[PDB]
Amino acid sequence: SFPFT
Amino acid sequence: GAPATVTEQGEDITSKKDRGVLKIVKRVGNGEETPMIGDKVYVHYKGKLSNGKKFDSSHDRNEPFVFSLGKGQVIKAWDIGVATMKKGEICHLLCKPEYAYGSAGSLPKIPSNATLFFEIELLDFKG
Repeated sequence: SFPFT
Repeated sequence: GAPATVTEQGEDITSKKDRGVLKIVKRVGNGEETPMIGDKVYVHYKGKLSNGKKFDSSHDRNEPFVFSLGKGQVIKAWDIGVATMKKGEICHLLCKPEYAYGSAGSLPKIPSNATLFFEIELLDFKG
């Protein structure tokens, strides 16, 4: 999920 | 408003010069050093979608977001943008989807093919 990827 | 202003008045900070990440420095930070690859960086942020919805904020969680710079742990726009910041700086970033979540989006809030606006404060960085 945001704020990851 | 601020998203429109960084869209029209921001500087392209991409290496490709493809206008995929535009930046305005809102508060000048301290000295001349920017973080290096692999540093632990501590940021506060607020993110808005192109429909005006606020989709995330670290301020509201009363803790900074922390990640290792340049390792693809965050969207490309953030790796590229935070790498340009000094400690204490606040900037605005306008991120095309190729530097964010692309055609996939990100449940729950971020649709496919979304251009994102962020306000980011670089609190600290350390090796």
